[PDB]
Amino acid sequence: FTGVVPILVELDGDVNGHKFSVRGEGEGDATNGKLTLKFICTTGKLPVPWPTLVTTLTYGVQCFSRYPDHMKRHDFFKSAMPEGYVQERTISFKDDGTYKTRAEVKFEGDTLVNRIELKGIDFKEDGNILGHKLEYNFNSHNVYITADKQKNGIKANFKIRHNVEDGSVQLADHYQQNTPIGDGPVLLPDNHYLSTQSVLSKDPNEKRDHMVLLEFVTAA
Amino acid sequence: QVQLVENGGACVKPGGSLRLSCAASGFPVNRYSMRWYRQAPGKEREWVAGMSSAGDRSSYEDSVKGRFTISRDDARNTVYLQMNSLKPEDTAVYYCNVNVGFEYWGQGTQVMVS
Amino acid sequence: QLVENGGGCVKAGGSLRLSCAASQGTLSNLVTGWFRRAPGKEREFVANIGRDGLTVYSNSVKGRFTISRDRAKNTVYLQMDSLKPEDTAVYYCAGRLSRFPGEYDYWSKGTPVMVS
Repeated sequence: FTGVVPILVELDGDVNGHKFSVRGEGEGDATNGKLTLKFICTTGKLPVPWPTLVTTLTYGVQCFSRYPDHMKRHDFFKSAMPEGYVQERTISFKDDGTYKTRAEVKFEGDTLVNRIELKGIDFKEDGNILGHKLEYNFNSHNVYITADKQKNGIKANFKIRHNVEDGSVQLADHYQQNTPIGDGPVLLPDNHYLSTQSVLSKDPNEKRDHMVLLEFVTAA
Repeated sequence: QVQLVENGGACVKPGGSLRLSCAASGFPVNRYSMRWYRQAPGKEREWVAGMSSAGDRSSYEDSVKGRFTISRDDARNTVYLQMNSLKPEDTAVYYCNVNVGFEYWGQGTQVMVS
Repeated sequence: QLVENGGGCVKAGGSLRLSCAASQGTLSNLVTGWFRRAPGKEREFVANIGRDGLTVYSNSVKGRFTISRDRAKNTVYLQMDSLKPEDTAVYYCAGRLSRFPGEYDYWSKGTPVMVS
């Protein structure tokens, strides 16, 4: 992961009987703490707003995220990179329903790969996600990370605020559990918080929805 | 490049009226939505009020709906929030938010009913 | 746990007392300090009281505030006099187990304080 590393993330998911898959490519610089990505849905239309899944596609991998020198040994995700890890994420939206996702992240060959399966439940018409009222903007966030020896895994928690055209703000609870596929040393950190700052842009060159995405994630 | 400066914070006895004002610099206000969050000492931040980019409608939380009665003027490049009725729950402090490109938080001001 | 209370908005020239108490048994063993955070400026050192009893106050505030640790009540109170608009900063209470100078371990939620 040291230095510039390319990444290709492909995933598929089902929401209320609607199946859609998204594939994307980009690169991350852990030394500079920067991450650049470009996604696209092979399906004609994606039923829900993109941001509710941009968050999942972004926070599915933490290897690229930079950490301070004191926390370099503390990181668990980098330690498990050689043999990968599996994340189970539960997201409870504020009355918009629930996401249940399972992802696998691993360094295949000499390139990093992430795959995700998503299920959406408890969705009703006239909702924010159903109505596509969410704008294209995003917000920075903080994610808290804590160890768990009983499950031999790292658990993350936080709240994500998504925006609505009328201004309505949806506070959704995000919980993550990680299990290292490998049998190596975990080096699980006791407690630490990562601040994420993400900005989204579009390329007028193509008619296809671009979702050109930039992250700067720093631990503390 | 861009900055947000909010003022007008002052202590108010219950039943009084207070006006907060958030001004912007380095970007237009008419082309983007505006928002006002609130957080109490030692409490998680929460979105109390806000106003859509188009300005046709404004959205509040369950408790404060109808209290804030927010307003905006494009030429002034400043947004105004009116306390209207006051309750002790407003002891928490306020923050002014508008995210063009990368997200921006304003320093805001602290207001407590006492 | 450190609990600080007794703060509220007031006019200029008023005297208010902020009471800080640690629920963790004794407080005399703990050096107790107070700091202020301005609405948009860096945090500053308000005052401190130590094991030997020496009380240290910043030059800007010298001669106006006083810290008293009450043996009878086992609590540390910061009394303010001639409060001015420059003191709008929120006040926090902290403690350190080491007599010598350093960073304070414990901390308190804090209360808002204001003037005219």
